Amino acid sequence: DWGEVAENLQEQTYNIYLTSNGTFRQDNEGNENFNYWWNAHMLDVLIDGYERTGDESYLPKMKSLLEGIEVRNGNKYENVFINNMEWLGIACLRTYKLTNDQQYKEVADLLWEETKQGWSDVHGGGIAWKTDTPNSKNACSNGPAAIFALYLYEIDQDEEDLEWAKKIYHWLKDTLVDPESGLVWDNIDYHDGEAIINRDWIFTYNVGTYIGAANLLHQATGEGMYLDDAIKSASSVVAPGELTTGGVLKNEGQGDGGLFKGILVRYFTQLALNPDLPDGKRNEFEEFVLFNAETLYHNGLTSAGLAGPNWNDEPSGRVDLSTQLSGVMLMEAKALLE
Ligand SMILES: OC[C@H]1O[C@H](OC[C@H]2O[C@H](OC[C@H]3O[C@H](O)[C@@H](O)[C@@H](O)[C@@H]3O)[C@@H](O)[C@@H](O)[C@@H]2O)[C@@H](O)[C@@H](O)[C@@H]1O
Ligand SMILES: [Ca+2]
Ligand SMILES: [Ca+2]
Ligand SMILES: [Ca+2]
Repeated sequence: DWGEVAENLQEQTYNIYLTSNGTFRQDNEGNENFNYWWNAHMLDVLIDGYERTGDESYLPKMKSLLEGIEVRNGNKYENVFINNMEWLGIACLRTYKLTNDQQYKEVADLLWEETKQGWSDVHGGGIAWKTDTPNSKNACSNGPAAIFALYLYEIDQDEEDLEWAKKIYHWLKDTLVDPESGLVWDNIDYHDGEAIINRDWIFTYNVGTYIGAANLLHQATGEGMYLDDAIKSASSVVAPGELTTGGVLKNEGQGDGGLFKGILVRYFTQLALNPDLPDGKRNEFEEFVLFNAETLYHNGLTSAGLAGPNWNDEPSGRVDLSTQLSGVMLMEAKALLE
């Protein structure tokens, strides 16, 4: 029972990482630092549990987390990293779609206004990484911005938001997507006076949000090109290459990188749920999530239920919250697909 596994991990995560004010600590050792974007993804994990169970017990924990983020972020929701605001805004819109709780919509509305301010024509378009890095346009600040815009379009049907989604996605595809594989390069910035793309950094979460944005744009327009884009990127995830070792999504370390795998699995799974996906691709994608979930469960989880950065080995020491969230996201995705 994969839902039973996910619920066990939800409980272990909440029990080990909950700190004051309804937020979640950086690790299970000596660090109580508040990580804004990690806590945003804990909200996503709590939403995963709510959708699977229908258990209203998740709702007060979600609300306490939303309000605790405001306090620990300095009595505000704005953050210097634009991608951080995008992650929280996405989770807030997800919550509003399921609960109609206007408090989440108001936060999302604020964060969308800030996200749109990061856009510029530097490097041809794209949302900046930070409010003060006008020249650094990163996949992690554009993939999520498109997803953000698409959720808002589903909710408010403002034509300007669909235009934003299309413009963000098409800049991302034209700039940071490898035309041969569909995988996503990390960023473009000025180095020694000229624009350079970091092609060495190919992370699971960047192709993850590209897949997620393409899937949502296909749903919002019906244009097959978006589905073709998503299938190509997801097929490269499955086939041997940069992001897998022995068919398992690879170790990307702890800290921020601990969260990368879970984000890819979330949006990969959403593509596997698209009704227009061909049967053979759906089977291949479902089998890939199962293989990863089985690997983590049997090889990578501690007996208490903590996941490490390598899904194929148990962590012997500190477990960052980000790393743990990727494990819970994997199990929730597996339970969703059964
Ligand atoms: O070794 C450096 C980092 O490499 C890997 O992270 C890749 C990303 O690094 C940057 O983003 C990191 C964090 O920056 C802010 O705090 C905020 O935006 C956070 O949300 C963000 O995660 C940036 O260059 C991104 O474009 C890269 O993709 C991981 O291994 C990290 O853990 C590691 O510290
Ligand atoms: Ca429970
Ligand atoms: Ca209920
Ligand atoms: Ca305030």
